[PDB]
Amino acid sequence: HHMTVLIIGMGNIGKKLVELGNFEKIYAYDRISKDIPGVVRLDEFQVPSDVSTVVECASPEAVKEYSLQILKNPVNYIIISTSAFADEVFRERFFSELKNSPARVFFPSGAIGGLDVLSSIKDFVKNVRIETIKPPKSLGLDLKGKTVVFEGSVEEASKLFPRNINVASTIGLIVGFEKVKVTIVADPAMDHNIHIVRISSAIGNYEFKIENISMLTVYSILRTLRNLESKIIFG
Amino acid sequence: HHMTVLIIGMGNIGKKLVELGNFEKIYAYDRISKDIPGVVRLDEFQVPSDVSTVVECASPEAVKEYSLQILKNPVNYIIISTSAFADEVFRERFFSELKNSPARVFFPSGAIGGLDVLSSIKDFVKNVRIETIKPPKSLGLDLKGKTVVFEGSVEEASKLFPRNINVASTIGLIVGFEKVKVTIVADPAMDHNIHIVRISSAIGNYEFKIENISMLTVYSILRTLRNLESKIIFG
Ligand SMILES: NC(=O)c1ccc[n+]([C@@H]2O[C@H](COP(=O)([O-])OP(=O)(O)OC[C@H]3O[C@@H](n4cnc5c(N)ncnc54)[C@H](O)[C@@H]3O)[C@@H](O)[C@H]2O)c1
Ligand SMILES: NC(=O)c1ccc[n+]([C@@H]2O[C@H](COP(=O)([O-])OP(=O)(O)OC[C@H]3O[C@@H](n4cnc5c(N)ncnc54)[C@H](O)[C@@H]3O)[C@@H](O)[C@H]2O)c1
Repeated sequence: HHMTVLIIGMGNIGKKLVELGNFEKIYAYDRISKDIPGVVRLDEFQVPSDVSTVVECASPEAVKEYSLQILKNPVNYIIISTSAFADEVFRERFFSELKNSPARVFFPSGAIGGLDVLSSIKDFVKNVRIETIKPPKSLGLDLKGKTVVFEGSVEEASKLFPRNINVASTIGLIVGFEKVKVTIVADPAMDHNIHIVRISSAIGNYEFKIENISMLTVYSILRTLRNLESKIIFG
Repeated sequence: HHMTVLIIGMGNIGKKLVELGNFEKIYAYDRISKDIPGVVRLDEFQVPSDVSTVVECASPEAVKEYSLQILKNPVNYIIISTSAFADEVFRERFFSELKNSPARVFFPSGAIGGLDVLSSIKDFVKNVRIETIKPPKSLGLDLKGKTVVFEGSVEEASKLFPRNINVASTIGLIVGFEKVKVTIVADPAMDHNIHIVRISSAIGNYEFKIENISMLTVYSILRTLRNLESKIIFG
């Protein structure tokens, strides 16, 4: 129940965070007009001086909008709309500011896993291929067989699928965007989405298959928060 | 080059740590008589007052021997010989002391990955099955086909294979040892060792396949160390 936090975005993830997390005080900023529950609803975006951690779970646009200011504060800054970093200009600017920042940035693994291994051997990574397999229905397609609907860079995928591509962008932040190839497949035999991350490196080869039933992302954030003060740290 | 550290065990991992890491001062404790290089060779185990982090890369026995004392110090304590925790008595004692400890314990993923996901959804995990597939040669066997050489609990495997079983013990620490089933297979079609971790949970199902070419463990430790002071944290 310890810290005071600021949560940007009170949507699916944000409400679940307030619901599950234990905070002494919660500031929240979200353009929406929903009636606030257990949060201090800010009208103007700002970073109250008693905030120790800022959590973004709003959108890539939000990351570009408030990051400049947030980084000026001595806070832990957790980001999940990482697709924003597929933008070279913004990416360059963000980390430029960070070097001069009193803040600390956390990129939880979110909807995928294996990022403990990836960040450990990042310099030796030759390439990472990430494949997302989805039910055709989710794409509004009727197919008799699996079909590739996209293959290319993270930047290109983020443009065509403004929704997804966050997981690939985080991987991009870790190993370098030029080493990540994204493939999106519509498969009629699939009931739900699957993410397969294949890593080739000079240290070894790794494959992480993720089949979620985004509940995982919420718990990913809660763990990052829990780890801020925990005496037992895994991964 | 910042911190002063104590490294327990100057074997394969320990020497690589001193070789790759950048430390201002290194204390080292290892029963061996090798001629020390860039380290202050301690004759009596102790935790110098200027040590900020203690790294164990010696043995499970070492974990049981020095943990009591180490936990009395305000240091980051990184452990990799986790098979020691397969011992209920020791496990109970260790974490009992920790609650009253000024220290912080880190369990890097070591030779495997996906522990970011696992620790995030630990409470929802139904079971974890870890399979280690090895070349028969490594077991001194001549086989015409794949053969199971062991199947059971982490505690049982650690007894029969005093060597391995660390990865399974870390997973055990995360989800509870009763939920981990270990299978060791000797396969004549395999050139090297492979680890396949399959997780079934109420949040989703995950599979992490690790095929290392333990270089990964060294880098796993270095990342934990780097993360102690880094402004950019992944996983
Ligand atoms: N890294 C990952 O693996 C991962 C996983 C799931 C979701 N995400 C991302 O996290 C974000 C939140 O996800 P969600 O499912 O909770 O979304 P949602 O649409 O349900 O909720 C987002 C909320 O953010 C608010 N918002 C958007 N832009 C804002 C801005 N510029 N300023 C203030 N408030 C703003 C919206 O009004 C909305 O209420 C999305 O960008 C999504 O793509 C990342
Ligand atoms: N968690 C993982 O995934 C993982 C991966 C690889 C190795 N390990 C473990 O890490 C440890 C070190 O591995 P290694 O390959 O470097 O081993 P190694 O045998 O090459 O070196 C270990 C060193 O520890 C010293 N040592 C042993 N017990 C000691 C004690 N009680 N007090 C002081 N010094 C002691 C030895 O004399 C030796 O020089 C082992 O227990 C190993 O099983 C864990």
